[PDB]
Amino acid sequence: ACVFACEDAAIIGLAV
Amino acid sequence: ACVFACEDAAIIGLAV
Amino acid sequence: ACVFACEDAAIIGLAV
Amino acid sequence: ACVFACEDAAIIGLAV
Amino acid sequence: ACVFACEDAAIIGLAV
Amino acid sequence: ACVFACEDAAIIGLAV
Repeated sequence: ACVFACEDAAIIGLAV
Repeated sequence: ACVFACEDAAIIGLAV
Repeated sequence: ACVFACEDAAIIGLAV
Repeated sequence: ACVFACEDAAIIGLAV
Repeated sequence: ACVFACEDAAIIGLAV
Repeated sequence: ACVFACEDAAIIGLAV
């Protein structure tokens, strides 16, 4: 998968 | 939203 | 093109 | 840049 | 969200 | 994998 820097405010790494 | 790294040149971050 | 961070395990930058 | 098809509901092409 | 044309062989639309 | 639409120019499909 890929990792993107997304929000949650709070920016983290998210694996998709 | 997420931050992507794309060239428009120059490579930059772009929210989505 | 955009740079993705994806799994190939090794995680590499992908020129898309 | 890449063209994404995302929801804004309306679905539009996004120039990223 | 966004819709991408991904595999499943069998190519369909996938909402992310 | 997924097909993305990006310009490299010319806009083309690219597997990932």
